[PDB]
Parts: sequence; structure tokens; C-alpha cells
Amino acid sequence: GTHRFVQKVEEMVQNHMTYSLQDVGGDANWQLVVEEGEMKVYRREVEENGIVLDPLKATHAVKGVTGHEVCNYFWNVDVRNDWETTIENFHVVETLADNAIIIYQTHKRVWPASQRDVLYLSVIRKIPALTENDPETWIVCNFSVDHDSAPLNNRCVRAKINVAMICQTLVSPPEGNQEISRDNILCKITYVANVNPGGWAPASVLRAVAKREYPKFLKRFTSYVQEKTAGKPILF
Ligand SMILES: CCCCCCCCCCCCCC(=O)N[C@@H](CO)C[C@@H](O)c1ccccc1
Repeated sequence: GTHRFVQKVEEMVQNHMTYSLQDVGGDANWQLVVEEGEMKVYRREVEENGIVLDPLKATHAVKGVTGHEVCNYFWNVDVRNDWETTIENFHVVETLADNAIIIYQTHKRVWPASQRDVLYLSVIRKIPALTENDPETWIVCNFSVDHDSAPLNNRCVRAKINVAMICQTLVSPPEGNQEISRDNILCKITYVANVNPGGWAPASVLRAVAKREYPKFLKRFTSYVQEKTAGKPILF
């Protein structure tokens, strides 16, 4: 890439590829707090100076869609309002490259506290597979940056985030005369969110809200991808 954020991008992608994919089922620092179908949501309870920082990690398996398609839909701001429910307003501050943009958005008051805004670079990347026996990996990384055109606000507390949707397509070609259809593909998703609320709020409530809102998002967003891609040619 040309843009000034290319080095930071690579470091964020690499951290997610090494630390975010790590299996969290047997990790006793993590707690499985939501299960429904193929979806599991885990959290690690962390606070600094009384501020709840709990890392969130979800895993999902979604039939009939690819990692490329799920990542495309997650990244593409032209469809954000089709699925996102926690945002009041957003706009693109800057386009850095064809796969990378900076976004400013304000969120609905889902917490018992001042309204939050966030200012993040959103980038979509493909990580090639080492062999044709393995899945290619598609990732969208959303991470807080600074921008002159979006300074701190009077009205909102500036949250900071480090989020990744990491997706891999598994395929199971059919036995004989049939061509591959969407019944033969499944997308494995890992979604990780590390959110700094930028100020204090009761932890009990913040945790209740995260337990509610992330599984809600994931079900609605993945369903939306399934609907919008149904009966379409598969994008690997
Ligand atoms: C910025 C803190 C204010 C929101 C408080 C938490 C609400 C839970 C949101 C669940 C849905 C996450 C959807 C999600 O991942 N959304 C994208 C696109 O809007 C931006 C994102 O990477 C993010 C993650 C987490 C918080 C805000 C924004």
C-alpha cells in the first residue's frame, strides 16, 4: 500500500492472525457466556482503573456463504444500515485506498452513561493460504486512529476499539455429477472486539449489554449475508 497507515495495518492484521485465532474453549481466563447453534460468545473479564475493558471473542459457522462475502458485507459501508443497529450517525472521514477507509460514528446510548463516539480505520485484507489444503483467510480490522477532521467532541466520550472479523471458507464438493452449490460451503468466523469505553460505567450493566448486543449483531449480520447472497454465484 501507499497510504500512511500501511505499517499499522500490517501489525494489526498480524497480531490478529497470531493472537486472535487462538482457541479459547479450554482457556480458563475466558468464559463462554452465550451459545446458540453454531454461535459461541466468550469474554475475559478485564478492568483498568475501574474501567471495564473485557475482551470479547465470538466464533460462528455459517452455511452457504464464503469468508470473502462475509468480510465484504462487514466492511462495505454502503450496506451498513441494512444490518447495524447500534449506531446513531456515521460518515467516512477519508478513503486511504480501495480496501481501507477511516470512519467516524456515534452510537446509540446503549450504556447508562454519556453517548460514545469512535473514529476508526477499517481495512479488508486477504491472507493467502500456505497450501491449497488450507483456507485463505479474509479479515476486516477496525481500529481507532486519529484524524484532524474529527477532533474530540463536547457531547461524546471518545471510545477506542480494536475489532477483527476473521473468516475462512470450508468447502465440501458434492460426490459426482453436480457442481458446487451453496449447500457445499460453510464459513468459519472468529470475531474479536476489544472496546475501551473511554470512561467509567457500572460494570454489571456494561457486561449485560455486551452479552445482549454482540450475539444480536452476529445473528442479524450473518443472516443478512445469507439472504443477500442466496442463489448467487459463489465468491471465494
Ligand atoms: C464505541 C462504543 C459504543 C458501543 C458500545 C458497545 C455496543 C456493542 C456493539 C455490538 C456490534 C458491533 C458491530 C461492529 O463490529 N460494527 C462495526 C461497524 O459499525 C464497527 C465496529 O467494529 C464496532 C465494534 C464494537 C463497538 C463499536 C463499533
